[PDB]
Amino acid sequence: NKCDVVVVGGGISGMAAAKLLHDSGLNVVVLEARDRVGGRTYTLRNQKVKYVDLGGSYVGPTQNRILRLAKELGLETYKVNEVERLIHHVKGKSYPFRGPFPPVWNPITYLDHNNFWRTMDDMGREIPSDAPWKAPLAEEWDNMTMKELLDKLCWTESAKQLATLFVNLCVTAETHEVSALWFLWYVKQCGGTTRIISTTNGGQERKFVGGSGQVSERIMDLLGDRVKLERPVIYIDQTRENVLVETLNHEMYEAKYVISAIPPTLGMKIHFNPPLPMMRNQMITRVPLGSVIKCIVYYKEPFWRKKDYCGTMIIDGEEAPVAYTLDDTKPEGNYAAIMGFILAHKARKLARLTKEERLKKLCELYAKVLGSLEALEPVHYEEKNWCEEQYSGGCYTTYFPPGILTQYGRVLRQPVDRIYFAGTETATHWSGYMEGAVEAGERAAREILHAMGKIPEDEIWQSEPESVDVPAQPITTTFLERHLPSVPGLLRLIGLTTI
Amino acid sequence: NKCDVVVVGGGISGMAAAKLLHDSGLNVVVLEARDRVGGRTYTLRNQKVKYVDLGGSYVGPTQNRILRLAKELGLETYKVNEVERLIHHVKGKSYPFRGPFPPVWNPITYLDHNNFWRTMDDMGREIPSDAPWKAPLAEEWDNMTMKELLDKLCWTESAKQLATLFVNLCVTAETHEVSALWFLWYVKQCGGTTRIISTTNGGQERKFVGGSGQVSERIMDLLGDRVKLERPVIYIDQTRENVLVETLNHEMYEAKYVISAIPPTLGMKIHFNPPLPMMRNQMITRVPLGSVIKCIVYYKEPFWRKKDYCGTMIIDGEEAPVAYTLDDTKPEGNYAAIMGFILAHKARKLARLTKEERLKKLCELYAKVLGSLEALEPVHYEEKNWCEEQYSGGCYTTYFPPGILTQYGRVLRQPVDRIYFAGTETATHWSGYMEGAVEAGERAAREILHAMGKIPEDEIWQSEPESVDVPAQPITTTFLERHLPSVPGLLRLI
Ligand SMILES: *Cc1cc2c(cc1C)N[C@]1(C(CC=O)c3ccccc3)C(=O)NC(=O)N=C1N2C[C@H](O)[C@H](O)[C@H](O)COP(=O)(O)OP(=O)(O)OC[C@H]1O[C@@H](n2cnc3c(N)ncnc32)[C@H](O)[C@@H]1O
Ligand SMILES: *Cc1cc2c(cc1C)N[C@]1([C@H](CC=O)c3ccccc3)C(=O)NC(=O)N=C1N2C[C@H](O)[C@H](O)[C@H](O)COP(=O)(O)OP(=O)(O)OC[C@H]1O[C@@H](n2cnc3c(N)ncnc32)[C@H](O)[C@@H]1O
Repeated sequence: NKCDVVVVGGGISGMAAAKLLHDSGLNVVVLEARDRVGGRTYTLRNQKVKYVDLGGSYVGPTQNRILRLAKELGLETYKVNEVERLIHHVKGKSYPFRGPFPPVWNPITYLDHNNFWRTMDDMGREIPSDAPWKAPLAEEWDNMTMKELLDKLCWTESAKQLATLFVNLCVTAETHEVSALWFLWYVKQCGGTTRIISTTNGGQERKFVGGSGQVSERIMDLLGDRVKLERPVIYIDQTRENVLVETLNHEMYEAKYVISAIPPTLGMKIHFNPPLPMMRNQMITRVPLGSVIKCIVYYKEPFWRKKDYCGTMIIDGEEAPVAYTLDDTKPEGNYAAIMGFILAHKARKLARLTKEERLKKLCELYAKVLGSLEALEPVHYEEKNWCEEQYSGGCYTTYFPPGILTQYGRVLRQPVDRIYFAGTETATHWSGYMEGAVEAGERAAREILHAMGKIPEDEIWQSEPESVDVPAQPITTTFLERHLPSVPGLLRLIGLTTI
Repeated sequence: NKCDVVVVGGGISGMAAAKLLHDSGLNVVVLEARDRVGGRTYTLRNQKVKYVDLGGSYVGPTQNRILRLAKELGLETYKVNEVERLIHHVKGKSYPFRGPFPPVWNPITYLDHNNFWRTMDDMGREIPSDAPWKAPLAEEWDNMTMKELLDKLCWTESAKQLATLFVNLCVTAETHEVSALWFLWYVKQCGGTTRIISTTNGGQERKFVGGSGQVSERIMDLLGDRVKLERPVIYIDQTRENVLVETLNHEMYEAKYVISAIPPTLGMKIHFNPPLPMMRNQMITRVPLGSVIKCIVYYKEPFWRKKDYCGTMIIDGEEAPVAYTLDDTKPEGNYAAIMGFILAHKARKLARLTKEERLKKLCELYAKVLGSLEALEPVHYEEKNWCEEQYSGGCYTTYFPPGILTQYGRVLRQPVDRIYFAGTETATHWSGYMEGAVEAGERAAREILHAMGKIPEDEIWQSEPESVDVPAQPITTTFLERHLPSVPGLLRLI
């Protein structure tokens, strides 16, 4: 019944908030809708896989808060395999490449690719991390989808195709579904294009030994019976002295403050008395999550390594169910596996098939891409379609359609009386990731510590010391990368000499 | 506890479904979240206004279902005042005009405006009312916003400003927020641009004497205590023999079937056991409602009529709070009033202000547009911001952002086990309107009757005879309107 703070949601963000509050000597309860903690992180354990992450999994340099939290809980990371060649499969044909990015040989196509990525980062520098609506051209960029932007910037189909796949992979949505301002923000708040897409030196470098679900589970161990499983919150009342929070199984909790640690749109599942202020009321109907099936196909051996492929495949084309894969083999070298994402409209399209039919499509794809008949002999298959989760709404995260971020963005973490907002969607650095969940959870907890007079305002927003275990290499450009002209820049140079 | 059908939502759609099932001899219960019925229709009474519609209000020809249902409930209509001249206010100046549409004098601009409305209607003709995702170019049009379409079609800033205002007024959303495919379907399924925007012979022809809120109130009167007020539904369990529907105040209802008669996104307020199927689970997170404040300024007399203005103003620009107005005077000539909509982003921006501040801004606009100091002396003011409503989510209706209609559209009225779907959003003719609400409620009711073996499949979808009181005239075009070239077509011809 009675406590200091009710945390709604027992994913990373809610667990991280409850831990900070508990450590500060406050009585907290966590109310969790599911029969488990972890939310968008979920580690499945059985004999055939040992363990496998079916949700969030990858951590990388600059993600210092999740790395510190997991380290403090006794967790270790290992490196995702990138020793052998990556593959870029384009127009039915595979192009092995060393290094982080697929090489472009045609000089014109090269000027267009270079300019695309450079401009994305150039535009991002204009966007404040903590207030994207404040960018000088916010309105202009928000009233445009990513599709319109790619149509404007990319002077070759090659660049447009790769940029489209990049959008699909980063935000599990179609270029036409998403605001250009929002997507440019999302990339910039992760540290830029390189940092977001890279394995070595980027968001995909590492995973946790034993799975990422251990972060939430181990916080549950520390909190004991303070975590209430199968308590979907249905009702929040702020009319009286103390906040009343009701769950679906008719339990009532009473607190001084509430942290909402759930995807913004899932706030729709709760009835509010008094009603939410107008802007939030409408915002939560405007912020859908992406669509993705995460698929892991298990083999006897990591046969791709023998052919000198690491297992990273960037796969273009409508015919392909999976647009991106990584080696999901255990750090020990066993349970050989390929992890692939079925992204956006394909998640929708292929959900109609059975498990076995999807498995068949993935193997036949991998066989073609890796030039290997062995791909046709899987030993096991696991998958999770996140579109079907009542208490997630999708994965990886919330995207903003055109128009929304400039109109409703400033509401996302604005307190509603005694309700404070966490969840990765409210982060200012790696929002959408496990990293952002920790940031938002800990910041929301500290907003409440401030409200209670226990800390100064200057301590609500805290920087994180850099991990000594996963240090970040800076993102560098070369002279030619900075100053080579765009395609229309080259055309302007041509018409100037011939005049 | 026990009944044949639970209807969730006591708006026009739920009430229409409940009346039909009740009329068939079934035991129905209506579970309504608010302390009132009507939903997006709300009629307020006091001695200053007598009665005023703060939500949905207008009906017109081809809306034969709402007209029939209202007539059966003992309601009468009256005609919205359009006797005198309409006003187009452009670049700080008023241009009065007779006839339905604002005249255009520049020859390039004329061709541009003419081509725009024609192309809209031409595109609509390839879009099936009952399945817009089956349009030949469905994905192409769905992956474009209306702003992109407008940038592509409109060669003049004049045509683009007016087309933008048209989108704003029709769907209370910005051109960049909405799917081209969806908006084109929305117009088509109201009978086309002329039908949707016209007062005489269109959607704004008439109001109900006493208010439209009586539609819901009078069906509640029929149903008596079968309607449960302040019963927000929180939980629907379909794992057992009968369906179990729980409310927030802890009541349990048990039925053979359920009708969901609420805006699709509001289905999110309900926890489902078992979970909804995937496509619906995501669909209901992707479908917001628009933003609008409806504002009514009262005056001692309808002074605009003296200047040969009807009170309808079409007002261009960012500066103006209200882009569109109608005379809201009672048919008797008293309670003189101008109704105006604060649309889309302006509803967000101006909600920051106080009621008095909004009133002042409106009066100053009307004084400018009508060219009258009398506009500065209001006797009363009523307004309702629909954006703040927990159990509506906005007004007028649900809009589809780019990508969604082709991906999720077929999900809208697909039953989930024993849950059938009503609400104006699921209609195929005048969806978004009170008309669509009746169509959908009655169709979802008949789906259940068919699932009960009471009627054949053929009878789920039923045509409506034309209203004898409000007959429709056909929509005509001239030879020149059909064959005059577009701007690029005049250019290609030169
Ligand atoms: C808000 C508004 C709506 C309409 C207009 C104006 C405003 C301010 N105007 C019109 C126009 C529509 C144009 O697209 C219009 C605009 C400009 C020029 C001409 C016309 C109007 O003039 N005519 C018209 O026909 N319709 C208008 N507007 C829309 C209609 O009002 C609307 O379509 C219908 O009222 C919708 O009916 P519905 O039955 O499908 O749905 P709703 O009314 O929302 O009822 C749902 C009820 O459900 C309750 N509820 C929600 N969650 C619940 C839970 N969980 N449990 C139980 N009950 C729940 C809710 O409380 C509602 O009562
Ligand atoms: C689903 C998924 C998520 C992530 C990835 C993959 C999948 C399949 N992958 C990650 C990447 C994100 C990229 O943008 C990524 C992809 C590709 C390459 C590199 C990276 C990943 O690999 N790393 C990573 O850091 N994050 C990934 N993904 C996102 C994370 O999973 C996600 O960001 C965090 O898990 C979010 O944490 P939270 O903010 O705490 O939010 P939830 O997990 O959703 O927890 C909410 C809990 O609330 C409960 N709930 C909901 N409603 C309730 C009510 N009414 N009452 C009580 N409780 C309620 C719900 O059950 C949750 O437990």
